[PDB]
Amino acid sequence: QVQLVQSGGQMKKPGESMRISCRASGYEFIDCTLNWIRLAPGKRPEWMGWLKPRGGAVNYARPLQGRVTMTRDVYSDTAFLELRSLTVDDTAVYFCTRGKNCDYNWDFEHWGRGTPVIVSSPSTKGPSVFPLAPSSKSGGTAALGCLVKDYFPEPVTVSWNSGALTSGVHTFPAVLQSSGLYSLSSVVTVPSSSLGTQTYICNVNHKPSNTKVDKKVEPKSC
Amino acid sequence: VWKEAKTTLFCASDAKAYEREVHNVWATHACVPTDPNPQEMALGNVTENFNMWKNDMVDQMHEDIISLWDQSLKPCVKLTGGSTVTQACPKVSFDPIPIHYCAPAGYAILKCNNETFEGTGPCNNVSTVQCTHGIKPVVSTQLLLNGSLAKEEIVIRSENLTDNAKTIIVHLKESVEIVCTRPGDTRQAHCNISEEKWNKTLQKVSKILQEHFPNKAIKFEPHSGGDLEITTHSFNCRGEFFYCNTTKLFNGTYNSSNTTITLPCRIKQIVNMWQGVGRAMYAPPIKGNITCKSIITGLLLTRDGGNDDNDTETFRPGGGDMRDNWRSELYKYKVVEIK
Amino acid sequence: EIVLTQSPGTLSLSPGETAIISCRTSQYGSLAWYQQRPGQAPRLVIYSGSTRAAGIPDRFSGSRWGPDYNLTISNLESGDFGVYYCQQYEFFGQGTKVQVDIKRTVAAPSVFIFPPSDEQLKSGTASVVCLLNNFYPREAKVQWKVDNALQSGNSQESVTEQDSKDSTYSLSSTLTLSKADYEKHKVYACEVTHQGLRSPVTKSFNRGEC
Ligand SMILES: *[C@@H]1O[C@H](CO)[C@@H](O)[C@H](O)[C@H]1NC(C)=O
Ligand SMILES: *[C@@H]1O[C@H](CO)[C@@H](O)[C@H](O)[C@H]1NC(C)=O
Ligand SMILES: *[C@@H]1O[C@H](CO)[C@@H](O)[C@H](O)[C@H]1NC(C)=O
Ligand SMILES: *[C@@H]1O[C@H](CO)[C@@H](O)[C@H](O)[C@H]1NC(C)=O
Ligand SMILES: *[C@@H]1O[C@H](CO)[C@@H](O)[C@H](O)[C@H]1NC(C)=O
Ligand SMILES: *[C@@H]1O[C@H](CO)[C@@H](O)[C@H](O)[C@H]1NC(C)=O
Ligand SMILES: *[C@@H]1O[C@H](CO)[C@@H](O)[C@H](O)[C@H]1NC(C)=O
Ligand SMILES: *[C@@H]1O[C@H](CO)[C@@H](O)[C@H](O)[C@H]1NC(C)=O
Repeated sequence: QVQLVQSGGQMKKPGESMRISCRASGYEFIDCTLNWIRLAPGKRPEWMGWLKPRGGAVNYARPLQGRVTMTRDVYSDTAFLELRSLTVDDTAVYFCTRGKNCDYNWDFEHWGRGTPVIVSSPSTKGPSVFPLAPSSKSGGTAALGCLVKDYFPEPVTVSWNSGALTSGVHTFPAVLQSSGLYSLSSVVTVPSSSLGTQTYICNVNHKPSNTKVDKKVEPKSC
Repeated sequence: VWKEAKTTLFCASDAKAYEREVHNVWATHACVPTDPNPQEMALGNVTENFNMWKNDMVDQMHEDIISLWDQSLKPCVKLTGGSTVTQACPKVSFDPIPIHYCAPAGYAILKCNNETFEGTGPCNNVSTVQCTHGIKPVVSTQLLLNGSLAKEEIVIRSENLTDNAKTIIVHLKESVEIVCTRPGDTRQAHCNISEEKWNKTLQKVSKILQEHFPNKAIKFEPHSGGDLEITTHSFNCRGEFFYCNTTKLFNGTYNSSNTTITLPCRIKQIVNMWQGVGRAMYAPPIKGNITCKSIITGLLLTRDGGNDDNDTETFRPGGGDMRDNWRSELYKYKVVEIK
Repeated sequence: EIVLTQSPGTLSLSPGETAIISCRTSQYGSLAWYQQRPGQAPRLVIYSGSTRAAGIPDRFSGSRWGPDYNLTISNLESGDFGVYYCQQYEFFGQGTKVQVDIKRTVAAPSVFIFPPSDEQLKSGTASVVCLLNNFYPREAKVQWKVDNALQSGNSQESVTEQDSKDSTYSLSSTLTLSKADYEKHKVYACEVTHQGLRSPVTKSFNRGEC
């Protein structure tokens, strides 16, 4: 009954290093190979390297060489993983794995339950709220909304008319742009006729930067 | 006559009754004297399959050498996890002798005469013997010493070359002499290898690898990490445990008054046991010049994994599991049954 | 050169349907499939192409047709939803997210386009927004065209989760340009294709017009 037991989750900052352990039981520690795999959401799961506890023999994946170290304590059946020079992109859940049988490394039947590592900066930016004005040209009804651009980190909440307007509202999942900031649009479909008479206020909140912003969306004057 | 089977083989070797040397004393009780006229029987239009990586002969030999070392090389202290045992550790005379493995009555051993055979798969030229050739049980890492040599061309062996977790065994055709010496700080030693011989052999190994990894650049680099036993070329000379820095042996790309490569070595008394889990402390070294003139007849390699731009394949010295050292010599043999 | 391509990215199915996930590979090597239920360690499903791991029901099957490996999941249950990865030695596929979908009538999208606010353009960046509202099924494609010229890698789609009340989806593709690239060109438009439209719907605007 093979068992891999990893250490708890950690939080780091860009530049620091981290160590994770993984204790094996149920089998002869030195007769089988261990691996470290990490899964960053939105990315391929990445094999980081393998370790043969017998001699401590190690094989690191090319992109991680220089930043990664794998050791093991043979007398307590525990593998270790160190990763230094951490950047934001090192945010992932890290796993130790072991093959189905000890002949073939790669059929990973056995996984620890993972160690979350969040690598984040304490810098926060407030969002720019731009209006998505309804066309003066006009299926059946009209659309309008807010463009919440360039904030960090998530989440941003958006409400309409202080929450009295909920029907027909869509707040889209945030997008992580190239800049490293998030962006989302919030929209709502309203009767095309009551456009110039009814007030429509976009209420955007962003707790990390203590920013409350109320934007009034209206069609341009010509 | 293929009938792959499991039997307890018996060892054979030419031990001396007078010799107090530890391999000799062990062989005196464990083994039998060598058959003066050993018979070989050829097999025409006979083709059979072998697997060097799954062979019971390797495990039998492994158990023997383990139990040899246990009786012969007594450490002052042996510490295991939390337990500890301390016995008398006198100095001993130490120099491996060739051991033959033989099939008992009813069984026999298949020899493969395909001199380009890579260890697995079908073999076209097959014969039958009762005993293997003389094998020196040399315990070492990174470099295979005092072994047999490939007789047609350099052979690369791996259970799967595309599998980066499988060890690569290079079987040389031309041997490279390595001389190690501790001169009479007294723990510092040094190895000497010719550049011409060594450079050339890695050039030649680069070329064979290029055929197995087309459109890739071949590059050698030093060991990635682990215990000193495997990050250095380690080996036992005359009872003493040597640990030699092999960085200079692996310096990148090998293209196509003599000048020598001096590898810096140390003699240690606190040693990790290759037999199993445990640290062993042996006696301080003896006095005088402690010298080994050995021959390098093979390498243990490990290929780098992970995504690669530049189209470059990188190889590093391996070792650690000694079963590998034995299969480098037992690859051409399989134990069969008669019927 | 990873050369282990998994597709499709997202698979929206119902319970009882069957999931068909694929993986191309030119390389020699054994292939395995893993399943990651939300918030859990991945688990081995198929190894060596078609061999089911232990505890894995007959509903899961693997096949191989040249370089093309397939993972077929029949009689889809709720415990089967998650992300699936193919693996060959040290490499993994991008992942395929199979997620629940509720069946309903096909509904064409309502399309709206939004020019960048002038308040924004004082910042040197232009954000055009195309909104596809309340459609079904989920599969939809938005293409940007600036003066009859298709755009490459300068837009980002964003999809809401299927609505609990009317089972529809909503998509938001945002095209971003520097103010400079926006000062040039007159016409901006998004071209929407869907299962509920006989022919693509395009909504446009001339720059500076109202
Ligand atoms: C054995 O020799 C044959 C030629 O007689 C050669 O073609 C073959 O490749 C060599 N054996 C193997 C399996 O490598
Ligand atoms: C098998 O073939 C080789 C040629 O590759 C030949 O020289 C040899 O005599 C044969 N094996 C033996 C030793 O009978
Ligand atoms: C040996 O190989 C090295 C590779 O680094 C090279 O620089 C050197 O010229 C070679 N020396 C010779 C020719 O013995
Ligand atoms: C091995 O020798 C090389 C020579 O360049 C040196 O860099 C390295 O530190 C040595 N290994 C150790 C850790 O002694
Ligand atoms: C090793 O490589 C360096 C270049 O990186 C070269 O200058 C040097 O000559 C090489 N050393 C040997 C073994 O000749
Ligand atoms: C040897 O290797 C070097 C590495 O850059 C390369 O520039 C050179 O062309 C090679 N020479 C050959 C292929 O003979
Ligand atoms: C290799 O063999 C020679 C004698 O042939 C011996 O002097 C030397 O000690 C051996 N090397 C080792 C490490 O056994
Ligand atoms: C080599 O690896 C493949 C999978 O890539 C495996 O199916 C096969 O058994 C291996 N071949 C040998 C010689 O064992």
